[PDB]
Amino acid sequence: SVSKANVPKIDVSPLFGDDQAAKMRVAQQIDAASRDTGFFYAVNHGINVQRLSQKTKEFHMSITPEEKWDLAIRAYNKEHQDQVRAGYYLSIPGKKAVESFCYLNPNFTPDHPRIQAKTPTHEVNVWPDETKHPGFQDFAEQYYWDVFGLSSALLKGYALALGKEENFFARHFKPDDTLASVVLIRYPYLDPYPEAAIKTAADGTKLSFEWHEDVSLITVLYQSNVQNLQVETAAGYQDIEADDTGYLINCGSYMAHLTNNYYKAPIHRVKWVNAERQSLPFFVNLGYDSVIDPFDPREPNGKSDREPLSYGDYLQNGLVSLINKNGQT
Ligand SMILES: C=C(S)[C@H](NC(=O)CCC[C@H](N)C(=O)O)C(=O)O[C@@H](C(=O)O)[C@H](C)CO
Ligand SMILES: [Fe+2]
Repeated sequence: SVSKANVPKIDVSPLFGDDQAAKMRVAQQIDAASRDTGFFYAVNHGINVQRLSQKTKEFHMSITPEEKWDLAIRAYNKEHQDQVRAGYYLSIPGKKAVESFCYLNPNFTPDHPRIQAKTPTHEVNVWPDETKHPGFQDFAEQYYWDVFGLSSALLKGYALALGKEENFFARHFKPDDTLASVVLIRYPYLDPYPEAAIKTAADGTKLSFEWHEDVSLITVLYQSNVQNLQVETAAGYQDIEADDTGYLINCGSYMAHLTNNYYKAPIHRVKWVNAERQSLPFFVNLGYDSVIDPFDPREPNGKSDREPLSYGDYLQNGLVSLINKNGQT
């Protein structure tokens, strides 16, 4: 038997309030989760998640081939040399099932200082035609700030969990410079389902996406109700159960690094399932020059010998490595 992962449901609503003790009781749950399998579900979170899977379907269903080339990232369209991160990631019928749309900080405009300096990892979002996709851009931009809001709360929790003041992470997570991204991913139902789009793990499990750690501080994910994720433990992979009312939370490799691996970046993978579904991650990245001084919660003096890492450099290296390891998405 494949076993099932312990993924506690955590009411995060106090992290939005001023009851300091209640916040500590949340911090404690985040602590325990982070030291166990690495994942928890954030519940009672305040986001209208019914209004987000709805909009995402429509978009992926009604967007045409013409429009997808017009929006395509550099990997699909050589005319779009500036689109490395933001835009459309096409499927390849017969070969690749998955398709997606990535967007960045909406404050990234032509006269944003980092765009004018052409700093790596910063791009101006591309959007579909407003008449073919009415209200889509307004929706997506508002969603970014809703999820931004939630993540800030979560960070206050991770800060207190590690014995820090509640702004230790959050002070670096700002609307004006955050490198955070949203990805709207469609996993289609297909019949017949293409063999090239299915990978076989060392243990025989059929996968849509291979094992990895996330390139992030934390990952804040909504998914529709189809079980697919697995987390690696010493006893092997365990199933993460679906919950399409909550957010699935985990640490990325920036956290592992900062905490001297006290809070690991859990290794996980995506099982193949032939079912129509949505996966909407928000990757919680800091600013290009944000630096957190590493530390070691296991040591009485808290000291770590690890070098401080600037976030933009970590992010560039990480995104290139993911593609070289798990493929162009
Ligand atoms: C390694 C991960 S978490 C994948 N992420 C990327 O490929 C990075 C996207 C970065 C974005 N283009 C940007 O520029 O920020 C990803 O989102 O896939 C999710 C999924 O397959 O549902 C995931 C694998 C579930 O674990
Ligand atoms: Fe991941």
